[PDB]
Amino acid sequence: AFKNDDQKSAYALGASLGRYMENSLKEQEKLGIKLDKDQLIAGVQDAFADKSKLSDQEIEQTLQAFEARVKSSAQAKMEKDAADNEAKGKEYREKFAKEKGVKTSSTGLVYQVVEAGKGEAPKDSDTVVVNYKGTLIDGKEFDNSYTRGEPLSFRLDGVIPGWTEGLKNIKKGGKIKLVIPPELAYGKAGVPGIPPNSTLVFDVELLDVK
Amino acid sequence: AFKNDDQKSAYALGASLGRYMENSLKEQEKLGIKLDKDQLIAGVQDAFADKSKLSDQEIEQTLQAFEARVKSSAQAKMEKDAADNEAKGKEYREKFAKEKGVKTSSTGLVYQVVEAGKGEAPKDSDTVVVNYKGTLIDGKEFDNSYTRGEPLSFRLDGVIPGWTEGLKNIKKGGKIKLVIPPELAYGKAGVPGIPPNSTLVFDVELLDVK
Repeated sequence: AFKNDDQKSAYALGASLGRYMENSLKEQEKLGIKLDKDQLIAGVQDAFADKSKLSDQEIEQTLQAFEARVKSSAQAKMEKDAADNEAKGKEYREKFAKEKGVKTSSTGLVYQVVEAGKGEAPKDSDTVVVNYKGTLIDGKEFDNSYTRGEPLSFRLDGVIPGWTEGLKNIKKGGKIKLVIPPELAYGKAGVPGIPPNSTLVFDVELLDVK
Repeated sequence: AFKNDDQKSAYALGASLGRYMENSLKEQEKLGIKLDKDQLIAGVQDAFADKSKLSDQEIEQTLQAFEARVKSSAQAKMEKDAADNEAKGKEYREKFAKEKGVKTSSTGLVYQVVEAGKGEAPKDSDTVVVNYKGTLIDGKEFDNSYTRGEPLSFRLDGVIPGWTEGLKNIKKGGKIKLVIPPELAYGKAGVPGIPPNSTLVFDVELLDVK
């Protein structure tokens, strides 16, 4: 496959560039931007052979415009998503909060104790051990301890406020459903996997409190 | 022949990336590392098509090993340049030192008084004001006060030893050429613009001693 390092390392370096481009295409697709892949590859090949069809100024200006197009799109989408998610989330929480056995805390956390459990009331400095599933209001799973094959262990004050607050509502052996406003979660910015202003739905099983 | 932005921007993006890659190989080349360009393009193509002959894990392992090769090669080049420059400089100094009017000091500084000047001899805690031009033995100018439109002012013992010692051989109004061994200058490490073990040539005019 590879005779020596000048080959293998080259190939690796190249594959890394190829991977980078694919990743870039993926973020662009989120914005409806679908670049011409053949042209993307040809520019790489041409440049690499010192035969670019575009002058240095043209490249620079073209990229400048492109990067502005991308950022402009990205911002409008963030703006729209944020507004839409805040609204849909409020509606969702409002409806759920009315259901049998569901409660709303003074902070806006909405929760449903499924099993109370038994033992000490969890406190901020405790280590809790849990199984859990996290999904968005449309059902999209973004996190899931089961898939890693072990429960998550963490300091109660080391997670999002909705968790820090919610788990205090049960004890060891308990189970609770938490419907958390973005204000007690990842807010407007969100994080990878979690869009701006997302209400999060967690199904949690509290296995240990130590 | 670009018909639209999705074609043109993709090409520019690829070209920018290919140029980045080409420039990287150029730097590697300066260290004796000449990767196989055909394999580099095959890696780009294969990865872009999700058919890389190296898994992500293998790519990373290969690249980490490559980074260490690169740094090892960088250090090798330094050592070689350090040795070569020490030899060339010693040769330059020895020849110059035999010429009429040139002296060698106890420390190995080589110097040529052009004009004695008149007044007090510069002492360690004094401030000196000088015009000078600094060249490597091959003639490459690395510093030239005249171009700054003003002389340089400094405490005599706050600079490289070659200057500290050298300027004591003339007086205000004098001029001296200093041929300074690396040991009395920036030594094996050098500094930006001055390679390892560079003998330095300074044409100096001593304007004031205060």
